[PDB]
Amino acid sequence: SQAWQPGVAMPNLYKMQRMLLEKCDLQNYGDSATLPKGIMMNVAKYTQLCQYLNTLTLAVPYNMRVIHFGAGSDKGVAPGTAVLRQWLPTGTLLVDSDLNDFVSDADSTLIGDCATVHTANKWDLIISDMYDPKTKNVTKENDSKEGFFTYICGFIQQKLALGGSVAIKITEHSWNADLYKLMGHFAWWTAFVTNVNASSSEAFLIGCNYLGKPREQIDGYVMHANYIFWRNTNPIQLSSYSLFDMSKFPLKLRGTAVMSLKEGQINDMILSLLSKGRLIIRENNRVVISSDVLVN
Amino acid sequence: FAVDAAKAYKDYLASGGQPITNCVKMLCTHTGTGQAITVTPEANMDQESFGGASCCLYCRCHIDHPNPKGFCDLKGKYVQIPTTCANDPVGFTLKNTVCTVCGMWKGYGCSCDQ
Ligand SMILES: Nc1ncnc2c1ncn2[C@@H]1O[C@H](CSCC[C@H](N)C(=O)O)[C@@H](O)[C@H]1O
Ligand SMILES: [Zn+2]
Ligand SMILES: [Zn+2]
Repeated sequence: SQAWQPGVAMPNLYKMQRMLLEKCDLQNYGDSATLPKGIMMNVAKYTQLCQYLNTLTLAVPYNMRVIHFGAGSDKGVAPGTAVLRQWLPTGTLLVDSDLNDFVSDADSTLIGDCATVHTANKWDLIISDMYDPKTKNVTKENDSKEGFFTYICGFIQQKLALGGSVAIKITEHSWNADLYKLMGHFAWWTAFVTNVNASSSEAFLIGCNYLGKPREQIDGYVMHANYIFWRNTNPIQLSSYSLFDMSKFPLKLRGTAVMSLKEGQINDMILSLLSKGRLIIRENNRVVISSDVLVN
Repeated sequence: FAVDAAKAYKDYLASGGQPITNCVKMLCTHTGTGQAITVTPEANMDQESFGGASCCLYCRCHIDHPNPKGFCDLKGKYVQIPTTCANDPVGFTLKNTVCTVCGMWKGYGCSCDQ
């Protein structure tokens, strides 16, 4: 049974279907997991996400660079950022960002629409929990969404180091076809549902080890329909079990090699190292970020 | 003139005001060193660990930290709070002091005066 895992990943056979998009109707819609006393939903959710990421071949260089979009909350604090800071090796550079002001444990925080955020440097891990509740409109067609998803797709293609990974939150209505297509540019990908939030259509789209080119062609409209079909036919039992064993939580500092290479030198042997979480390709200069400010 | 937020908060609590909420409590083993302020959660069996920025009165109230440099000693760190005090982490960190020798809270783990 999956109840002792941190969550459930989309099985490979569902990825290979060619389903039409349906309404998401979750059997366990009204259930809630029993959280440990005084633990916030979003601390539990990010903890299970990080527990799952621990099982993948993430590149973890010295001086890791992580950026976290959608890090604010209606509480004015950043619970997910606190979990990421706990999970990541000490000394990891962590930047976070949100549309609205909030108090953060990140090394630097940028406030504004994500489209205003620019970074000189590339990143080893991108986390997004950006979400607009307005997208949940059951009275209109559930079409691919733009907005911040457009930004995220460009940010991945321009500012994610080869070998880097992403986890991007989606829901039944908050999704983008090009993001799914971009998952075919990673060595491996999945949609991961946390066990504490399994009564929601939320998942994290996870791309593991960025290759900078399509290794497989994914039709994003079909793959979102496949994701919904999986959720519609596979009730996931709500569970907080994995939150009680925190002894192996910290991300293992692997000291992954960082090299700068031109595009010409990305041969098949380099691709193989990227695909195994054994190489990051980017520069190692200073990390510089900014937010554009519109003046009247 | 300068606003005394520290005194204003202590005075508000004595009046029966509800402590600042939504301090970010972390999941951890509760088998840690028990030191007061650490780079990663270090609660022992008698403590809860919180994300540091969320328990800093100055961070939470959006006001300057009271030292000429404006540095924050909680932001980006984790603060261990005795479980019996964990309903008011902001007040606890405000009212108490860390021992510079062992790193425990004075009166809640520091035994340097034995
Ligand atoms: N275009 C955009 N740019 C930046 N942030 C956005 C955005 N659209 C939505 N968001 C943000 O996405 C967030 C989703 S709620 C995120 C909760 C948070 N991750 C936690 O740890 O608790 C909201 O705070 C919202 O402000
Ligand atoms: Zn502070
Ligand atoms: Zn002492």
